[PDB]
Formats: sequence, structure tokens, C-alpha cells
Amino acid sequence: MSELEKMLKGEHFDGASAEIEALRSQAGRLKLEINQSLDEAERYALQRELFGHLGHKSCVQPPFHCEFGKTIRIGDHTFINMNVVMLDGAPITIGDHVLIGPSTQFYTASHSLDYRRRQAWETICKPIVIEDDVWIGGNVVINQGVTIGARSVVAANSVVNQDVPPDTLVGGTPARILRSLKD
Amino acid sequence: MSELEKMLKGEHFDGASAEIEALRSQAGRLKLEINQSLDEAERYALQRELFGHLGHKSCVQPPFHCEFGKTIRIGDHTFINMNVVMLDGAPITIGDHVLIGPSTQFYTASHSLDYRRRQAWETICKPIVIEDDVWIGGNVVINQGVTIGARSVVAANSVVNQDVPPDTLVGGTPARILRSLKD
Amino acid sequence: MSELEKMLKGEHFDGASAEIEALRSQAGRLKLEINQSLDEAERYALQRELFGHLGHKSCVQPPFHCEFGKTIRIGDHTFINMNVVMLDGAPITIGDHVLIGPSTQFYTASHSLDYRRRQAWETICKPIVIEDDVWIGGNVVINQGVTIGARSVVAANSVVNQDVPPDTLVGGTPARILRSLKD
Amino acid sequence: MSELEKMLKGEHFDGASAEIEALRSQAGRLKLEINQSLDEAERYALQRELFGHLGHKSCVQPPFHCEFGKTIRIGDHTFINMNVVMLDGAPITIGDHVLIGPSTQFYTASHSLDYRRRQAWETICKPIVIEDDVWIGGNVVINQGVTIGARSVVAANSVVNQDVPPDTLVGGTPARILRSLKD
Amino acid sequence: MKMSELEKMLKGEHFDGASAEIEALRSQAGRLKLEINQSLDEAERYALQRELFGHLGHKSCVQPPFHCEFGKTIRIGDHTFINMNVVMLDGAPITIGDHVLIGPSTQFYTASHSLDYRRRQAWETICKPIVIEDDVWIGGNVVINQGVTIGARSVVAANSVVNQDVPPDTLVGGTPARILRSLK
Amino acid sequence: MSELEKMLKGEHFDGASAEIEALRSQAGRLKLEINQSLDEAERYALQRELFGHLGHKSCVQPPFHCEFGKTIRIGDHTFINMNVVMLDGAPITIGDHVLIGPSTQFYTASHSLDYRRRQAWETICKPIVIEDDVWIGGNVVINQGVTIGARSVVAANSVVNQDVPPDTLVGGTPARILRSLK
Ligand SMILES: CC(=O)SCCNC(=O)CCNC(=O)[C@H](O)C(C)(C)COP(=O)(O)OP(=O)(O)OC[C@H]1O[C@@H](n2cnc3c(N)ncnc32)[C@H](O)[C@@H]1OP(=O)(O)O
Ligand SMILES: CC(=O)SCCNC(=O)CCNC(=O)[C@H](O)C(C)(C)COP(=O)(O)OP(=O)(O)OC[C@H]1O[C@@H](n2cnc3c(N)ncnc32)[C@H](O)[C@@H]1OP(=O)(O)O
Ligand SMILES: CC(=O)SCCNC(=O)CCNC(=O)[C@H](O)C(C)(C)COP(=O)(O)OP(=O)(O)OC[C@H]1O[C@@H](n2cnc3c(N)ncnc32)[C@H](O)[C@@H]1OP(=O)(O)O
Ligand SMILES: CC(=O)SCCNC(=O)CCNC(=O)[C@H](O)C(C)(C)COP(=O)(O)OP(=O)(O)OC[C@H]1O[C@@H](n2cnc3c(N)ncnc32)[C@H](O)[C@@H]1OP(=O)(O)O
Ligand SMILES: CC(=O)SCCNC(=O)CCNC(=O)[C@H](O)C(C)(C)COP(=O)(O)OP(=O)(O)OC[C@H]1O[C@@H](n2cnc3c(N)ncnc32)[C@H](O)[C@@H]1OP(=O)(O)O
Ligand SMILES: CC(=O)SCCNC(=O)CCNC(=O)[C@H](O)C(C)(C)COP(=O)(O)OP(=O)(O)OC[C@H]1O[C@@H](n2cnc3c(N)ncnc32)[C@H](O)[C@@H]1OP(=O)(O)O
Ligand SMILES: [Cl-]
Ligand SMILES: [Cl-]
Ligand SMILES: [Cl-]
Ligand SMILES: [Mg+2]
Repeated sequence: MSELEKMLKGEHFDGASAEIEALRSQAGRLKLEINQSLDEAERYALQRELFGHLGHKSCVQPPFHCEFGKTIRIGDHTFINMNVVMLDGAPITIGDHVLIGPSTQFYTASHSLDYRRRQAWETICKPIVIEDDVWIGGNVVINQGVTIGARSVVAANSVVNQDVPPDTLVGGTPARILRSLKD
Repeated sequence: MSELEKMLKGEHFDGASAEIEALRSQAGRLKLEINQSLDEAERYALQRELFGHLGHKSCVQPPFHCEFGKTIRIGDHTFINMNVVMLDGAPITIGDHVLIGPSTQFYTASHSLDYRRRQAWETICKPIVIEDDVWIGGNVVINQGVTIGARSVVAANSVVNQDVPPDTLVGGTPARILRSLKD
Repeated sequence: MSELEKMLKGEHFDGASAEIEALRSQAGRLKLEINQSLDEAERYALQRELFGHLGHKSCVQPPFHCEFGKTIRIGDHTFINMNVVMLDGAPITIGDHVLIGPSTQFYTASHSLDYRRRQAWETICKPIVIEDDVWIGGNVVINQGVTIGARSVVAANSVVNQDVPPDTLVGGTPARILRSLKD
Repeated sequence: MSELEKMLKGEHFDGASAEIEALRSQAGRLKLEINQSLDEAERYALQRELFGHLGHKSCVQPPFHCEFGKTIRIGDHTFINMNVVMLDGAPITIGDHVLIGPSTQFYTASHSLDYRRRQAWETICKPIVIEDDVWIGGNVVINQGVTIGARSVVAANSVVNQDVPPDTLVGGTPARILRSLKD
Repeated sequence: MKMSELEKMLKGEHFDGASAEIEALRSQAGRLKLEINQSLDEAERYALQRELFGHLGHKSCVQPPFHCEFGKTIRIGDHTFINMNVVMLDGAPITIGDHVLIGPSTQFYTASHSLDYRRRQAWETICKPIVIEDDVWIGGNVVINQGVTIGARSVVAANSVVNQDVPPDTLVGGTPARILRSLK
Repeated sequence: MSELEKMLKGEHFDGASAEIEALRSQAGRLKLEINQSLDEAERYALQRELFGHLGHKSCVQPPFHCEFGKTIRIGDHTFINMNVVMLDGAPITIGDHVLIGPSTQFYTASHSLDYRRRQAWETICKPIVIEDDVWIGGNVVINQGVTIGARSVVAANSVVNQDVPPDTLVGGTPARILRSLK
């Protein structure tokens, strides 16, 4: 098993592995051009090379930050605001009609509580999934292995450690259910 | 009203309008020039092109992020630190002698909690107001239609959802009164 | 002493002092070079002009933002993620085997709660220390004068106002002890 | 005719026409994005937006300098090297299998020898045509109203003021016929 | 005080180019050229060009990319146009008059070196001024060498090398330039 | 013999070959980074990455354009001015104390005069050697397979098609011997 594939699969891996490093450069180069670009069509085009998928009529405002990019998939009519950071060692999958606030963070990557197990920067990545019609506010942290339920809202500055059921407003750190949005 | 007029006045608006798109383009350019400037006098002069007003002896440290620029009006002797983000569809007014920490966020924009009214990226913008002699901590979120009262202070990482009384210290998410700064 | 010395030592100072201005200017030039660099070897080289110290096999990810650069000393086998903000008017010292996640804030700077004592942008700087094997999550604030004890972990979106003991997990705003990590 | 129509036929046009003006700015935008492009596919795309035409499997090496772009038509399998300047007030047409060396110059524009006929920057433009299978060396000038005959070769540092016949080697300032290439 | 290493250069004496004053001006001009060259706003391009140059006149225009070393030694009159890709080595004054037209890729060399390889090893350099008078048309890809004066209302043929003062009301061409016609 | 190897050594080659495309892409990124840098020590550091070699106390002024970079070796105390273009399919070797002026072009590459043999962009690259203490003026073309003898000088706007003897001043298009400097 490739170190790359180990990373995507939530197992231990070497980050200096070559195919991974290359992915990382591809990503570095693209961020810089996208981020320094004033042509809207030019940014979208380069994002189709940066991202795993970028859907129709979706927008991702610069500056946008990520580590690998190809792991990220964005559906249709989806909008991501400025200054978003995604640690994308594992797949990040984003639905349709999703809104994401500024300075929001997606961290697939994580570490062990035991310092003896972090001395080689050992990391595990688990995927994040944002379902359709979700609204994530600004300055939010969504941690690894979380799924956000459809038609749900995450309040500004929340930290989401666990799944968010659908049709729901949640808030805080860690996030809690504030109200049901179901009819 | 023109679509631009509606956005300013807290009405529903068409984001794709030519007038709104011109200002968005102006802002993007000036933003990029300001964030890449090595020359402090050049940066000031560019920031006087971006913002609607920027007062006497005031400093805004790059990188600064905004959408339109023109609706932002800052007083004299006011310091805004690095990595600030402002969503300025609605006017943002900042008094004299204001201190704003790094990575602070100003969102004049919000969306409906009802997901069916989010599909066309419907947005409502209401102004934000910072009065004289306010100190705002880092990583703070300030939400729409909010007025921060004179000589108050906001704790780091607070999120402000409603007006902050003057001569007051507030903190937390959402912010609550912590102490009286009155004398 | 010189104004630079006063700032370092925790006393009021003159931010526009030619010595302090010059170092701020150095850092701004170096920051734009590093943040815009597509070469890792050059980037690292660059960072060693920017910082007081960068350790062996240590690493800092673009973009990175600080005021002065030369107050910051970073040890070996340490990794700092993207989009970090450091207000470094006073020394910030970071040990070996240290991890810092994206968008974390280190503030050495502070002002007084009395607005009358803030109208000249008066500021005190207190040193921040991070001891070996510490793990700091994403979107965290560490405030002035704080030491984080060896082998401790700070949860995401925490605000740390006072020292953290060794072998501990802390979280919340303000951060509270969550659990001993010892044994 | 439209001012753009005048220009494509090589008729006199108003250079400060709303339409021309817009073309000149579009070209300036694209020149910048093209010249600062680090992505091959996106560079070709931008190039097809600049030029009137850019044929299948052809190449234009950055940096490239031009005025309007849309007046330039390039055939199939034609390579244009680095640092080329084209004054494109009137049409420039390049055929299939053409090779153009670094720093070459194409001037459709010139002025009267009567200095009193130059005080308003009065300029007359005349079309250039490069036929199929031509090799233009480096550092060459091709003046206005010139047709370069098919399968012909123009030596380095040469200046061409009049039509060059097919199957021919020219060289010199002004270029003269060195030898016949037919056999 | 006494003559600066910058004075020496402008005055065609031998100078140390590594001197702090010279480097600062080279640094300033490098910053301004980059900003000028990638600039997308017209009003802004002129403002910066006014920061680059010693003087830039009313209704005058310099098309990016433009290359120069020091900038401040350059002076340009009113109603003057300079096209793209022009390079100026401007260790000494460069003075351009009114109603001047300069083609693309034209080179202005105020700099020079001795033909004795022994006198070139510390990169010894002497700069002598260039002066272009009113109403002159210089073609594209022309080289103009140090200490040259192009008299008023003259024309330099494309890709010409001008080694020597050029008479007013004259058309010149070739390498080195020679008189093609009186235009009087 | 690989495609990179054939290029370097004056045979036809597949320019889309992955080795060649690798080097070109690295050169493209570095050139842009160098040309857009205001930090002289940075450009120089970046340049040690781009070129085969870059000697002590040597200066290469931006903008500088080349195709591959690694085929270029430049010695100590050598100065290359602005906006120089180098087509470097074959090795380009430059000595100590050399001076190159603005907009000079070095073309290691060439083509056939027979159009039938250019229809696939066929290209042959032959090296160029500039010896110690040479002074090359501005707007000069140096064609492939040419050596410039030590302590020689090249007049501005010349095209050099053939080797230039040591201690000589040459000029013209094509370059002719003007005077001995010996
Ligand atoms: C696409 C773009 O970029 S948009 C730009 C960025 N904009 C945003 O981030 C906006 C984020 N929106 C907010 O956070 C809002 O305050 C919303 C969505 C939670 C609105 O809350 P509302 O339901 O309308 O009102 P309300 O203030 O009563 O909230 C209810 C509860 O949420 C709590 N709450 C409100 N805001 C937050 C918050 N940010 N974090 C945690 N809890 C919160 C309140 O304490 C209250 O608690 P309770 O259960 O004890 O009564
Ligand atoms: C503007 C610039 O350029 S500087 C750059 C950025 N720096 C910062 O943002 C610093 C922000 N300043 C603050 O957070 C400060 O801690 C202040 C203004 C609240 C000072 O309060 P102090 O009285 O000096 O400190 P202290 O920690 O003892 O206050 C205690 C109480 O405040 C509350 N508190 C402190 N910090 C926070 C916080 N970030 N959020 C919410 N509550 C907080 C705690 O609840 C605490 O306990 P309590 O509930 O029992 O009262
Ligand atoms: C170097 C880098 O760039 S790579 C990775 C960067 N990513 C990170 O920032 C990830 C952040 N990780 C965290 O914050 C985690 O939530 C941790 C480490 C604090 C705890 O995770 P776990 O122990 O595995 O799970 P768990 O949710 O059960 O934690 C336990 C308790 O901590 C508390 N807690 C968890 N997260 C937080 C938080 N963000 N703020 C405050 N308290 C928290 C919880 O209340 C929980 O409940 P309890 O106190 O009642 O027992
Ligand atoms: C498209 C790209 O990316 S790659 C191309 C980059 N490189 C080039 O531009 C190289 C330029 N090409 C050349 O110069 C051609 O080979 C030519 C025109 C010199 C022809 O070379 P050949 O004639 O085969 O060689 P040769 O030197 O023996 O013949 C030269 C004859 O023309 C003359 N001559 C040679 N070069 C030139 C020139 N550049 N200008 C004018 N005359 C020339 C010589 O005087 C001689 O003429 P003469 O005998 O009548 O007096
Ligand atoms: C300002 C802008 O940006 S415009 C863009 C750039 N455009 C240009 O550079 C245009 C340049 N124009 C020229 O080079 C022309 O050759 C001009 C100016 C000399 C005009 O020539 P004209 O007077 O119209 O006609 P003509 O060609 O007959 O000129 C006659 C003499 O010039 C000579 N000549 C023409 N071009 C050159 C040249 N490049 N070098 C040397 N001599 C030349 C002819 O040999 C002829 O000589 P002769 O009669 O003594 O034997
Ligand atoms: C490192 C850097 O940045 S380089 C700085 C930039 N400076 C330059 O590029 C300067 C270029 N130098 C030249 O052009 C010079 O004019 C040189 C090399 C020809 C030297 O000329 P000098 O010997 O000093 O004097 P002079 O001008 O009288 O030259 C005499 C011969 O040169 C010829 N000549 C002058 N310039 C040239 C030229 N550009 N091409 C061909 N021949 C020339 C004359 O025709 C004359 O020939 P003749 O006597 O056979 O009729
Ligand atoms: Cl939409
Ligand atoms: Cl001809
Ligand atoms: Cl020197
Ligand atoms: Mg010629």
C-alpha cells in the first residue's frame, strides 16, 4: 500500500513520501495562482485542476487554503467564503447548495494525546462530509470524521467534534443542539 | 431601488448585478495591491482608494480582507490588526481611537435559517457600528446590525450577536457582560 | 534603554521608533517573500532570516504572519501549520517536538482596560513560552505571559490566559483543565 | 462599420473609442495573466481569449507582448518563441508550420517622416502576413504591409521592409535575398 | 562634504556601484518597475512612474514592460510616447524632449567599459549621458550608445546602432548609423 | 541514449519527453519567481537552483529568460544584464569576468533550411562557450556551436555565426573582425 493511499484510508503514513510531496507542490502552486488572481473565470478553471471536483455555479473566494486539494469535492450551487483553511489529508466531500462562512476550518488531520506518539509527527486523517443545503457560519472548526446533516446550520465560531443530525441548528464548542429546524 | 441600493438597505438583492460586480472587482484589485505592498505610504494611499473613509493617523495592517471596501468608514487614531475579515455588503462604521485585534471578523451578511430560502444564496445585510474608544480582542466575531458601545472592550474569541453597552466588558460566545468599566 | 528594549522588557514603548520600525520593515519584506515562495529550500532559508531561530527538521507553513520575526525562537522537530498569527513584540519561545495547528494566535501584546490609557495605542508585551512536546490545536488563542507546560495538549478554539501545567489537556474559553495526561 | 470592424480591415480607427479602449484593457489583463501563468493548459486558454485565433497544437512562449490581441491570427502547428513584441493596430496573420524566434518584432504601425505630422502621435497601420512553412529567426523586425512568402527563411537580426518571395532566404537591414531555397 | 560614489557615476567618473546610496536607488527602482509593470490601473501607473522617473511630462506615456536601473536619472518631456520593452541603462542622465516617439525594444546605453580586458575585471564602468531633442522619431529595436545627442526633428531607422551625435533634421540608419537623407 | 541526452548532444529529440518537460517546468517556475523577486540574495539563491552553476560574486539581472536552466554554467565575477534570452537545449558555458549586455540572445537551438524538415519542429542544439574576460555588448545574437575566445569583445547588435578568436573586437551582421586587442 502506497503511503498516499494509507493517508486517504485513515491509516498511518509518511508525509515525505514522494507522490504525496508532489501532490503537495501541485497544490502549493495552484493556491498561489488562484489566490493572486483577479480573473474570476481564471480562478474557477484552476480550481477544477486543484479540487477533486468543483460543481456548476459554485464559488470559492480567495484566499483559500488547503494542503492537497484533489481530496476535496464540491457540488453545485455551493458557496465558500474567504480565508477558509482545509486540512485535507482525507476526502472532504461537499454537497449542493451548501454555504460556508469566512475563516472556517476543516481538519481531517489529527494527533494522538500521548506525546510519545507525536514525536514523528504521526497523523491520522478521517473524512469530512457536508450534506446538501447546509449553512456553516464563520470562524467554525469542523473536526475529522464528521458528517453534517442536510439542511442544517452551524453557528459562528463553533467546534464540531461529532455528527450533526439533519434539519438542525447547533452551536458552541463543542457544538450542541440549539434548535430543530424541521417544519 | 438598484440592486446595490437594496443590499445597502438590508433588502434582498441580486449579487450578480453589474454595479455590485464592479465594486467587487475594484475591491479585489485594491485588496491584492494593499496586501502585497512593501511601502507604508503607498499602502495608506491604496487604502484611501479601497475604503469609503479612513481617518487621520489610522492604521490597517495587511493582510486585510473585504468584499466591497466603499461601505467601510474608519475614524481617526484607529488601529486594525492583521488578518481581519469584513463582509461589508452593509455599511461598517468605526469611530475614533478604536483597537481591533488580529483575525477578527465583521459579518454584516446573514442568511435565513429556513433552507428553502438559501438556494439562490439569498442574503441580508445590516450595518455594523463600532463607537469611539473601543477595544476588540483577537479572533472575535461581530455579527450583523450590531452597535458596540463606547469605551467598551470585547474579550478574545467572543462572538457578538447583540449590541454591546458602553463602558462595559463583555465576553464569550455569545457575548455576555463581564464587568462594568464605568467610573 | 532604547524603545525596542522597553517593548521587549514589558514596558511601554514607542512603536514608531526607528529601530522598531526598521525591524517591522524587515519582517514585512521577509513575510511577503516566504508567503509567496514556491521553493521549500528557499522558503526555509528565508525563514531563518525572519526568525531569531528555526530548528533542525522544523517547519512553518505559508501563509504565516508576525510583526517582528526576530523575537521568535523555534526549536527542533517542530511543525507550525498554515495561517498562524503571532504578535511577537516580546519573545515567543517554542520548544522541540511542538505542534501548532492552523490559524492559531499568539498575542504578546495587550492594552489596559482603561480607555484613557489606550488612546496612544499604548501596549505592554509579555513573553509566551511553549515547552517541549506540546500540542496546540486549530484556531486557538494564547495570550501574553503564558507558559504551556511540557507534553500538554490545548483543545481547538481554546483561549489560554494563564500557564498550563505539564502533562495536561486543557480546553475552553477561558481554557480549563480537562484531564491529566500523565501515566 | 464598428471601430473594431475598421481595425480588422486595417482601416483607420479611433484608438480611444469605447470599443477599442475596452479591447486594449482586455489585452492588458490577459497579457498579465498569461505572462505570469504557471499552468500550461490555463495559459493556452487565456491565449485563445487574447488572440483572434490560435490554431491547433500551436505555441506562444511567455512573455509575449501585444496591443489588442484580437487582430492576431495564428495557424496550426506554429511555434512562437519568448519575448516577442507585436504592434497589432492592423491585422497580423500567421500560417501553418511557422517558426518565430525569440525577441522578434512585428510593426504594423509607423509615422510620417514629416515631424509636423507626428505631433498628435498620428499613426498609420498596415497588415502583416506570414505564409505557411516560414522560419523567422531571432531578434528580427518585420515592418508594416509585409507578406513573407511561404517556405521562406529570414536570418537573425534582419529588418524586412518589403515583401519576401516564397522559397527564399533573406537577411540584412534592410533584408536582401541571400539565396534561393527551391531546388 | 566631498563627492559621493553616486556623484561620480552621474558625472562619468569611476564609481563603486556597491555603494549604499547606489543600491538604495537600484532597490527603489526595482520595486517601482515591478509595480509599474504588473499594474492594471492607468491613473496608478502614472503615479508610480512619477515615483520612478526624475521627470515625466504632461500627456506623456511609457508602455510596460519598461526596464531601467535607477529611474531618477531619466527625464521625459510633454507629448512623448515610448512603446513596450524598452531597456534603459541609466547610470547617467537620460533626457528626452517634447513630442518624442520611441519604438519597442529600443535600448539606451549610458554605460560602457574599456576595451582593455584588464580594466574590466572589477566591472569598471563609465556612464556618459544621452539626450534626445524635441520631435525625434526613433524606430524599434534601435540601440543608442553613451554620450549621444539626437538633434531635434531627426529620425533613426529601425534596428540602427547610434554611436555618435545625430544632426537635427536628419534621417539615419544602419550599424553604425549614417545619414540617409536631409529632412530639411 | 535518452531523449534528454540526445537534445544535449546535438541529435533530434522528443521535446515532449517527460525528462525534458520536467526541466522546462522547473525552469518556468524558477524564472518567474526570480523575475518577480526584489530580494537580491533571493534571486541569487533561486538562480543556484535554476542554473547548472553560478559562480562567486556574479550577477544576473532580471528579467532573465531561458528554457531549461540546468544546461547553463556561469563562472565567478560575471555580470549579465537585463532581459537576456537564452535558448539552452545544449550546454552554455560562461567563464569568469564576463560581461553581457541587455537583450543579448544566445540560441543553442537551430532548424533546417528545408521546410519539409521543420514541419514537426525538428531541432538541433549545439553548445555555446564564452571564455574568460569576454565583453559582449547589448542586442547581440550568438548562434549555436560558437566559442568566443578569451579577452575578446563583441560590438552591440552583432550576430555571431562562427567562433571568435581570443583578443579580438568583432562586429557586424554577420560579425567581422574589427581590430586586434592584443
Ligand atoms: C455565506 C456567508 O459567508 S455568511 C457570513 C457569516 N455569518 C455567520 O456566520 C452567521 C452565523 N449565525 C449565528 O451564529 C446566529 O447567531 C444564529 C444562526 C445561531 C442565529 O440564532 P437564532 O436562532 O436566530 O437566535 P438566538 O440568538 O436566539 O439563538 C438561540 C440560541 O443559540 C445560542 N447561540 C446563538 N449564537 C450562538 C453561537 N454563535 N454559538 C453558540 N451558541 C449560540 C443562544 O445562546 C441561544 O441559546 P438558548 O438555547 O439558550 O436559547
Ligand atoms: C487590539 C490589539 O491589537 S491586542 C491583540 C489581541 N489580544 C487580545 O485579544 C486580548 C483580549 N483581552 C481579553 O481577553 C482579556 O482577557 C480581558 C479584557 C477580558 C481582561 O480581563 P482580566 O480581568 O484582565 O482577566 P481575567 O482572565 O482574570 O478575567 C476573568 C474572567 O474573565 C473571563 N474571561 C477572560 N477571558 C475571556 C475570554 N477570552 N472570553 C470569555 N471570557 C473571558 C473569565 O470568565 C474569567 O473568569 P470569571 O468568569 O470567573 O470572571
Ligand atoms: C499539527 C496540526 O496542524 S494537525 C491537527 C489539528 N487539529 C486539531 O486542532 C484538532 C483538535 N482536537 C481537539 O480539540 C479534541 O476535541 C481533543 C483532543 C481536546 C479531545 O478529543 P477526544 O478526547 O478524542 O474526544 P472527546 O470529545 O471525548 O474529549 C473529551 C472532553 O474534552 C472536551 N472537549 C472536546 N473538545 C473540546 C473543545 N474544542 N473545547 C473545549 N473542550 C473540549 C469535551 O467536553 C469532552 O467532554 P468531557 O469534558 O465531558 O469529558
Ligand atoms: C524558431 C526558434 O525558436 S529557433 C531559431 C533561433 N536561431 C536563429 O535565429 C538562427 C539564425 N539563422 C541563420 O542565421 C541562418 O542560418 C543564415 C541566414 C545565417 C543562413 O546560414 P547559411 O547561409 O547556411 O550559412 P552561411 O554563414 O555559410 O551563409 C551565409 C551567407 O549569408 C550571409 N549571412 C549569414 N547570416 C546572416 C545574417 N544573420 N544576416 C544577413 N546575412 C547573413 C553571409 O554573409 C553569407 O552571405 P554571403 O556569402 O553572400 O556573403
Ligand atoms: C514609434 C512606434 O512605436 S512605431 C513602431 C516601429 N516602427 C518602425 O521602426 C518603423 C521604422 N521605419 C524604417 O525603418 C524605415 O526604413 C524608414 C523610416 C527609413 C522609412 O523608409 P522610407 O523613407 O519610407 O523609404 P526607404 O526605404 O526608401 O528609405 C530609403 C533608404 O532607407 C534605407 N533603409 C530603410 N530601412 C533601413 C534600415 N532599417 N536600416 C538602414 N537603412 C534603411 C534604404 O536602404 C534606403 O537607402 P538608399 O536609398 O540610400 O539606398
Ligand atoms: C556588461 C554590459 O551591460 S555591456 C554595456 C552596454 N554597452 C554596449 O553594448 C556598447 C557596445 N560597444 C560598441 O558598439 C562599440 O561601438 C565598439 C565595440 C564597436 C567599439 O568602437 P570603438 O573601437 O571604441 O571606436 P569606433 O566607434 O571608432 O569603432 C571603429 C570601427 O568600429 C566599427 N563599429 C562601431 N560600432 C560597430 C558596431 N556596433 N558593429 C559593427 N561595427 C561597428 C566602425 O565601423 C569602425 O569600423 P571601421 O574603422 O572599419 O570603418
Ligand atoms: Cl447560484
Ligand atoms: Cl525583401
Ligand atoms: Cl562597480
Ligand atoms: Mg538588422
